Amino acid sequence: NYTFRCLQMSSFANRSWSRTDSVVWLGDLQTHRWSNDSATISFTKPWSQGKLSNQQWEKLQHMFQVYRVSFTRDIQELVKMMSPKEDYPIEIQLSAGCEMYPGNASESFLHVAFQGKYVVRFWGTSWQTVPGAPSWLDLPIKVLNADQGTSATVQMLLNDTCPLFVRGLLEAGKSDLEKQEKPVAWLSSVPSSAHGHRQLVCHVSGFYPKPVVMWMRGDQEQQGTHRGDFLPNADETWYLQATLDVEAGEEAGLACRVKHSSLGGQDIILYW
Amino acid sequence: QKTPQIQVYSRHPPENGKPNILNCYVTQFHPPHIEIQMLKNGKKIPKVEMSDMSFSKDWSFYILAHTEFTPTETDTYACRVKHASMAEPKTVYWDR
Ligand SMILES: CCCCCCCCCCCCCCCCCCCCCCCCCC(=O)N[C@@H](CO[C@H]1O[C@H](CO)[C@H](O)[C@H](O)[C@H]1O)[C@H](O)[C@H](O)CCCC(=O)NCCCCCCc1ccccc1
Ligand SMILES: *[C@@H]1O[C@H](CO)[C@@H](O[C@@H]2O[C@H](CO)[C@@H](O)[C@H](O)[C@H]2NC(C)=O)[C@H](O)[C@H]1NC(C)=O
Ligand SMILES: *[C@@H]1O[C@H](CO)[C@@H](O)[C@H](O)[C@H]1NC(C)=O
Ligand SMILES: *[C@@H]1O[C@H](CO)[C@@H](O)[C@H](O)[C@H]1NC(C)=O
Ligand code: NA
Ligand code: NA
Repeated sequence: NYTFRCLQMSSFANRSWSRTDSVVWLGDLQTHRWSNDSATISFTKPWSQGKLSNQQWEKLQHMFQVYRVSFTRDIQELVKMMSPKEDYPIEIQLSAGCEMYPGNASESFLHVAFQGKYVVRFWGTSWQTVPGAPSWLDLPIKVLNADQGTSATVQMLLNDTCPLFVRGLLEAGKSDLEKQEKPVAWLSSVPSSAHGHRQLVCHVSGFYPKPVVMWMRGDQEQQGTHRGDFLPNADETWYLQATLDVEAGEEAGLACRVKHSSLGGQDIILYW
Repeated sequence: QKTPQIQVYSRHPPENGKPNILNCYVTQFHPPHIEIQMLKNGKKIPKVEMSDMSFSKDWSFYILAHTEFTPTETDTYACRVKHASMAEPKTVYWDR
């Protein structure tokens, strides 16, 4: 049950300066990078071509090469006519891909944002502005919707190519996608923002996959445990910390317990 | 415009005199143009590796910087970020 997403980031600073950079993710592993500076899409995994042949991959890449140039020109052409309604600097983001479900199912998506805000999607057979998008987009979107060759291609990419490609990645990327890396944990403390307190920190690093942490007094979970966000390590593992703000002397008897799929029933328990 | 949030953390449990990796994770910013520096005792660390720029469901950008380091009792580490949302560079110190 994975989300596959191709993310494009385009910056237009003026008439003469633009760049477009992409990254692709299968769940939380990066499979591709496509820099503005590169002609070709780079694999960031051995299995990034999935089960497509070299011919199929070349064709898919060619389509995207044509697209990247056509995209940049269309946007700059649109900035010449719209001036000075909207002008530089302009940021555009696309997020396209599919979500793979229980055995059978799959749903695809293509979303576009302008200046950090969701404004357009592809839906079924056409481009649509979302409710509340700025009305000057209605004409460009009409012009784009008149291009039936683009619409057919995007339909093929979303309905067919996207779920096809991902099935192959899931197979060819099995051992990375199902890898198990063990958390290592440690305890520290830092000054509290509350007087007469210290903040105890349980750090958990190097674990994969993401699901994973509680401060404990014996069997009693400490409901003051404040779990932070999942932070990435550079080696495709995860970091998380859980804090507990404690009165001085109340510190004794506290433990941090960690459960993770990779430890196989055998929790880490550290004592303060 | 969105202001970057900055978090600094080590890969491995710190022990003094043991090689380790220091991470500076920068999130929640817009636009994507940004400058990130990691500092040791107030001075820029020359070789810092940068992940590819990416973005979240909410459209805000994120990027990971990391560098090799070996902590000691007296060395301080930080991550400093320059971005158009903030008049002043934001610095976050690694804890202990
Ligand atoms: C998607 C999942 C794919 C499966 C996964 C595969 C994974 C492989 C690795 C992927 C790495 C990919 C990184 C990229 C990620 C981004 C994916 C986005 C993909 C979506 C774009 C695909 C368009 C292909 C068609 C096309 O090229 N149309 C062109 C060219 O048109 C001519 O040529 C074609 C065929 O050659 C036909 O002959 C046509 O009749 C003919 O006119 C058009 O000029 C079109 O205008 C390009 C631009 C379309 C587009 O963006 N529109 C986005 C919406 C507009 C922006 C909205 C917001 C906005 C902001 C500011 C101002 C205005 C609007
Ligand atoms: C791609 O899939 C979409 C479904 O998401 C198809 O669009 C539907 O087509 C039917 C039957 O032709 C229409 O009556 C529906 O209204 C469309 N659905 C929506 C939500 O708009 C589309 O035809 C498919 N394209 C290809 C080439 O297979
Ligand atoms: C366009 O933008 C780039 C990047 O910000 C800048 O360095 C360049 O001087 C600008 N050029 C013009 C003609 O405005
Ligand atoms: C991005 O790539 C295009 C097309 O190759 C190039 O002409 C452009 O100058 C590049 N932009 C930057 C900022 O390097
Ligand atoms: Na690119
Ligand atoms: Na945007």
